[PDB]
Amino acid sequence: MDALDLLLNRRSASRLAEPAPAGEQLENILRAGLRAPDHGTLQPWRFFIIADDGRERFSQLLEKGAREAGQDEKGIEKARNAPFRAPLIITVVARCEDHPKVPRWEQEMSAGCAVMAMQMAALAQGFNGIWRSGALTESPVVRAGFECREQDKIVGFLYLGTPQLKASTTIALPDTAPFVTRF
Amino acid sequence: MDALDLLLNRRSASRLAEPAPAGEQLENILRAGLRAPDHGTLQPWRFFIIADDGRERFSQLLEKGAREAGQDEKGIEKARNAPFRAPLIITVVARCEDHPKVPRWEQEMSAGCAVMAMQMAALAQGFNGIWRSGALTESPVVRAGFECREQDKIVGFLYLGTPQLKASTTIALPDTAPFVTRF
Ligand SMILES: Cc1cc2nc3c(=O)[nH]c(=O)nc-3n(C[C@H](O)[C@H](O)[C@H](O)COP(=O)(O)O)c2cc1C
Ligand SMILES: Cc1cc2nc3c(=O)[nH]c(=O)nc-3n(C[C@H](O)[C@H](O)[C@H](O)COP(=O)(O)O)c2cc1C
Repeated sequence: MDALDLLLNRRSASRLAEPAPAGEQLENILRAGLRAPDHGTLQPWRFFIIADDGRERFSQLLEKGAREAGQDEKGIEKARNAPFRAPLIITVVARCEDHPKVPRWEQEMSAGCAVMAMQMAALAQGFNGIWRSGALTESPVVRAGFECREQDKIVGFLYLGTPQLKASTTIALPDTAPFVTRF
Repeated sequence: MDALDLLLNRRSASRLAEPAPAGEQLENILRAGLRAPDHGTLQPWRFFIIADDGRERFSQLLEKGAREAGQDEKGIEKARNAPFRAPLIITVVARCEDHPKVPRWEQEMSAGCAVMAMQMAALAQGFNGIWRSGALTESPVVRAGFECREQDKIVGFLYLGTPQLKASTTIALPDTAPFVTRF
């Protein structure tokens, strides 16, 4: 698939089903994430692959975080069900470090860019995904399940799989005037 | 190029010269930025196109930022000279709004993803770019020059142009195992 076409028409997909990207297709997704722009080459990322019984362990972790947060019954139920919306989830942690020339937000930003690169590498291979976050990225229970230190941050849960719908190509390209200024 | 190839091999380039992307090719870069993932469709981005006399204006702005902060003459001179490292610069501001379901960091990451998408769109079309930031993204006078409110943030100065260095050997893709855990 053509690179410019992907960038101009990049779309996510929330309706995701088996098969998940696997083997070398999954490795391609992970390597795209590891090519994110990275001030100082700190490689400030850690990825967690959630699939098979990992999805159940993820469900239990989110439930516990929802209860620990004091969410209501609907919130706990949504957390329990959240992992089963895709066959594969990749949690991306910004693994940050004290550095003179690289503020923490730029390392967090690099990890965020890894999420989007990973979604586009799925899309490039006939899969798709959606970057999700929600309040439980800040849950102490959930942060501990992904080995976060105090200075680390969960920047996304990237749900991945085979979309029900081929990525639309009929929609027209975005327009620019509200957003672009000559300096 | 092929999309998966661009993502797996994505490289920035610091040594850039004329010709800058222009016309349709520049508009394609801007449309790619506007396809960034965006929680809640807040569209939380403003882009500033910096070229020709705008590059000189940008130079004076950065120079003033360094001077007001008390930098020495070498820091002031380096700020003054910074914009002339590329024929075209796109400043990206995260234009953030308070939404209970969309924390400000997610809006900032959408704007950061727009920078990367824009660099990839240059690369896809035979140009390239480098995402730069540095300490003067926080300078009050620089932020005012880009119309930042208190809740807004400069997330990058994207330097753009035609690569000057010869195309080098394709670099090895990274091993995924040190960064990846099965949850
Ligand atoms: C940091 C970040 C967090 C996001 N979190 C969510 C989320 O929790 N739920 C959701 O529906 N979309 C979320 N989004 C937006 C989706 O990833 C996606 O962009 C949205 O569904 C629009 O679809 P599109 O990407 O095809 O334009 C988030 C985006 C970003 C950049
Ligand atoms: C948010 C952000 C800000 C950055 N700022 C700078 C910068 O000011 N100077 C610089 O040399 N690299 C900066 N980088 C890293 C470069 O854009 C680029 O990734 C780096 O030169 C490595 O080259 P590569 O992208 O080909 O791997 C930044 C990266 C990010 C994500």
